[PDB]
Amino acid sequence: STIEEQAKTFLDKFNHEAEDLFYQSSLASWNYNTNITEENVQNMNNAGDKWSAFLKEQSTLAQMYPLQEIQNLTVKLQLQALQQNGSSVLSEDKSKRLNTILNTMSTIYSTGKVCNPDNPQECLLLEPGLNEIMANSLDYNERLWAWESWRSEVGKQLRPLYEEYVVLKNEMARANHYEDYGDYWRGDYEVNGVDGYDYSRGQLIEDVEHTFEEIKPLYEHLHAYVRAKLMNAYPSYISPIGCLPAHLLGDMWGRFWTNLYSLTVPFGQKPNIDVTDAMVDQAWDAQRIFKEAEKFFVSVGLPNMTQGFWENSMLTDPGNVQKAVCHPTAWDLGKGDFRILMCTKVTMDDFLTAHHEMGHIQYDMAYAAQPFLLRNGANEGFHEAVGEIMSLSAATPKHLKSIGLLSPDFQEDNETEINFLLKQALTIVGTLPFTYMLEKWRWMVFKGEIPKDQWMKKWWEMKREIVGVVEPVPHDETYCDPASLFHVSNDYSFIRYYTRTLYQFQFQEALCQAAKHEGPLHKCDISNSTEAGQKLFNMLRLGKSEPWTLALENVVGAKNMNVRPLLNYFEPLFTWLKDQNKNSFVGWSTDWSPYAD
Amino acid sequence: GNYNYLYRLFRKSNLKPFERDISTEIYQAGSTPCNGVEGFNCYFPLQSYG
Repeated sequence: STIEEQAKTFLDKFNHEAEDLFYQSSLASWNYNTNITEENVQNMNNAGDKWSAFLKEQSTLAQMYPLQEIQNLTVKLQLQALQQNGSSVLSEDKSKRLNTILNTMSTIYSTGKVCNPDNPQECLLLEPGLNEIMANSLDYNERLWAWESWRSEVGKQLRPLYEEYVVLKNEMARANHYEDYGDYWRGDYEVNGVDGYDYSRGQLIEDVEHTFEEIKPLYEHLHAYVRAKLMNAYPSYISPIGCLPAHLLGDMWGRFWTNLYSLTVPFGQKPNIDVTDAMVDQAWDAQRIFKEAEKFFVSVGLPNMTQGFWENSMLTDPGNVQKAVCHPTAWDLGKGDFRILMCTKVTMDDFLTAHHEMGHIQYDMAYAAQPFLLRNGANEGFHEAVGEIMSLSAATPKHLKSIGLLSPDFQEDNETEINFLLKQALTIVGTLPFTYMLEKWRWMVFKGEIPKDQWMKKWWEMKREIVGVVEPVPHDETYCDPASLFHVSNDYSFIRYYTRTLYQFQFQEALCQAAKHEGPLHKCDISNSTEAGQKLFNMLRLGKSEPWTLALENVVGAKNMNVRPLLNYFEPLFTWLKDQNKNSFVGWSTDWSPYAD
Repeated sequence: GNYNYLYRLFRKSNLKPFERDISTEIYQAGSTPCNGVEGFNCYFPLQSYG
């Protein structure tokens, strides 16, 4: 009948076809991940071609429908999720060039190999060679050499490719009605037509900046403490007021500072919270990890979990004949089909990682009843926060004691709490300033804000301001160090990590408030709290059917982005860092550099 | 996929108690109503069970 009715019928048919197509593609993907063979790569090619062709056809068929004539909110959301054409908005030649540049850039990043000058045959890739080597070995010269070589043999080659990729990603965004590709990526958070919940793309930037300036004192105190520990370690390599070297942070980009935890441990004599010894003694396994996790979800009110996942999914190493990817992944293959990509050994890090992936699966089939387009998270940060909050809750000593992994005789003293809080800070907020810095730089690059013949320099300059980290040796504009990261080199948004950290903190605080938890936030266990589980599932079942700001307001009560849960979490650690930095200067100075005498 | 079993997707109107919908009724799946025209916006009336 009406154009809206025809659009509804078209969307129904598109959902019916796309569900089967995506299910077949996901089945082929699971087979290829669990079996890396030539025929598996062939069916990746086939499934990718089929999915891309169908997606483009349905994008066009949604495009000829005028989005203005549709009034149903769900139909409007589905159409606008489908009406986007991406790089195809440009000419076919331009889209092909952009795709080829992306493929070349991803290949160069993944195959980035550095060779020692004293041994031409000794060449090592970025992963797992360079990163692990400089994270374990603390040699200043080796870390500096690896950092410079990795950013040289990659950045120099990637700089013209990055300049093409950037403008190309920009021109599609432009034709896609966007000031820059940064705006194109921020359009995911954009909310339109919802009274009291509409969100502008630049509002994400402004909220991220406000949160960063809120955490600025805590970040400065953490930087001061790290600098003091490095003074205790390498006093001659850093100035007491100068910024930290880029190769003395645990990773070349400075994203993760957890590798410096050994150098920055508050109480080294105090043992870390680890029940891996009891994990081995109790003769548990990844299956027992999943069983305890399901019991925990039953305690928080989540329902039982289907045996089809148990049969289809793998929880340990499947030998070597059926070569399988050990990268942590959660798979919502569609139509009640779910899977996990794990190699969980008898450890605690793999325990928490499997918890996170299974929680991602739980979020996935929480909104399974939503249509095919709406069978996803509201934004790119909500999805990870759902796993993060429950992984943190299960990692608390109370849950471990309840499940028997941790002996009841374990005591929670001030020093152990401080060690745990500092480890959590190094893991979480050690990248939040870096996340904001890189996203804003990428934003600047796409919005063309930064100047090319100055880009890298400008980078280093606010590397001295936003991060308080200065490069050990200068890098010319030929260097493309930001593109040396996976997200930039594979066309991935970077603010997702900052947003997901904020969402995980807010959700954890809301769950603790609903569970009436008494004590520090870092000791909060959401176990045996069905009300909090129901409140969480209320948003979880929606997925992206509702505005993400609406979901945040429904869960935590705050529509706007804030780090108040982060402040509550790190307040004891903030006071501890303030006390510890009474002798060490808090902040950084942009003037000093390791290459300046 | 046991495609021998199929579910009707194209059906202009509703059904009556115990109605044999063997007829392959066709209704629009895109934008242009079929109205006796085959091809665009007129897919297969029913979809196989994968």
